[PDB]
Amino acid sequence: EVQLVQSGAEVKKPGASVKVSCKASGYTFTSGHTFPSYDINWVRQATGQGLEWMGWMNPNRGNTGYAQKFQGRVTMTRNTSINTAYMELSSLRSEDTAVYYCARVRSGTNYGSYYYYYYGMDVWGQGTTVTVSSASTKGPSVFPLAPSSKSTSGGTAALGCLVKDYFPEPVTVSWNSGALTSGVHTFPAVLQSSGLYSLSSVVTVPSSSLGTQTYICNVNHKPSNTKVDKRVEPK
Amino acid sequence: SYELTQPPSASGTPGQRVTISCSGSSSNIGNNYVHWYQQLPGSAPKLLIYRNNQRPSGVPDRFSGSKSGTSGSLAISGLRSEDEADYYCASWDDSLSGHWVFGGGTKVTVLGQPKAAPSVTLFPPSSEELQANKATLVCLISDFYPGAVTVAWKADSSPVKAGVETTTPSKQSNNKYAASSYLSLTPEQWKSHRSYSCQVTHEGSTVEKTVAPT
Amino acid sequence: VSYSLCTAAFTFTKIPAETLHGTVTVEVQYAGTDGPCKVPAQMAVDMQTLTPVGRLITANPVITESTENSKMMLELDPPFGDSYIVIGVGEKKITHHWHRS
Repeated sequence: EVQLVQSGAEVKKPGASVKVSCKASGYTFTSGHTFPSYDINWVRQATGQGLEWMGWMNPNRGNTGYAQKFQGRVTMTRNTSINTAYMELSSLRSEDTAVYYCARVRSGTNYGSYYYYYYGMDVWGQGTTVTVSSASTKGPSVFPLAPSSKSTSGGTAALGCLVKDYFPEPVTVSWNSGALTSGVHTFPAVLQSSGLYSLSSVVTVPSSSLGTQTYICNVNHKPSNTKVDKRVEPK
Repeated sequence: SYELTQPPSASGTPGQRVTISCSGSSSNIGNNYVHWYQQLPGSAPKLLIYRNNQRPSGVPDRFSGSKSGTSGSLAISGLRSEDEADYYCASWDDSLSGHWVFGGGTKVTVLGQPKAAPSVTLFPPSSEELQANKATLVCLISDFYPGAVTVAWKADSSPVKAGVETTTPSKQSNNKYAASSYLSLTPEQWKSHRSYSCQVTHEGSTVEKTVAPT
Repeated sequence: VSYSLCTAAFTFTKIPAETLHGTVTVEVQYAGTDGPCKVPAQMAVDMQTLTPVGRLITANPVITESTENSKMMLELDPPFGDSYIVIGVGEKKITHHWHRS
């Protein structure tokens, strides 16, 4: 029931700034002297790395506390009339490339100027990926990975699409406009030293259908507003 | 860097009890609490244990927690394959202005399934990509268990380390693992060799696939 | 049993109150969970040295709970004239100026 919904993926150049939003639902965003009080904290995580705390924000009065690492380039605000908190990170460096999470925790207790938390981060947003790179947005080139006798086992054949040289993430791949889901695997992307991504989607199909059924991979790269349809054939 | 200490990895067989330690200091765990988060693959973290030993609604009682002094412990009783995840401990540190501290995370591996050699599929550069003056070898690796493989590339018989990108293995719906590897070449390099091979090594056995320009 | 000093922040939950004997009672809330632990308490006139003046009436002032936000009360015997009630240690210590007589 309680849910934190974050804004969409962001891509920025070094030196830029990003503002991420976090809309709360299922509970009353502010106390009003009656409802349980909850703060919004923000935690980020680079791919394959741990959790890193950024700061806390009490949406009742809007007071904040930022981690020492980000003090001076982070601002946490909220618009209480629309149940939304915001995190703005400036002077973006490539080390800021990460997934940014907002998370709810029961508001702390004030000991003078000192804030004390006694509860866990009990609800997390789905995250928003922030990509910081000197690269510029670019749609992929889609190449067919054609099945031959070398890509065939028994009665099954592997065919796919190579989705090359796009930026930034993500791309989605479907086959035959979603009609084909069994045997479909879309692999994680690699990041090449060029700063461009690539990935592959492959399907295992019965070798008999290679002459009777058509196979189209549908590649969508929304960051560049590009959609590619590619028919993969045997030779 | 992470201001709580937990082991980078733990493992167990289904049914076993796995415990994960989380060590802090007197300004966090000592005078606050230990909370634990579970992060499933490709997921956001979720609150698993809070305030040392409390379970949020919907967390089964096979998960338990404890705290003693400046350290805490997560216990996963009756380990299940879906318990394969990253587990993070956390605490509120009151030194100076106060900040959340986290463990570096513990990857729990659940070894519950029979060994499976990888299926290896190697695609040569397509004619389209060659016409674009590029060349990529694509090595798809699926259906292996456990989820550790190393990939070696060969031009004829010589190793190739340049232009190689390989993805970390991840679990599929069939509970086996998959990974991919890429060899970037110029069209001239591709044509200048009789063959290229993707060699996948898994639990001391190597599966090889080979492609040729012709 | 032997207590170590409480490590987290304190805060006054009521105005310190003079007793019939000219002593003062203070009530503090404690932020930590490392209880049971010993409440750092003294009077001072010099806030940079914190050299003790007066004395403690309460022998072994302790937070007894091992959870946060518990309240305890203690009694101090202030010197005549001006001084400070000082609870806690370090930058988190709380103070209250006291005048006796």
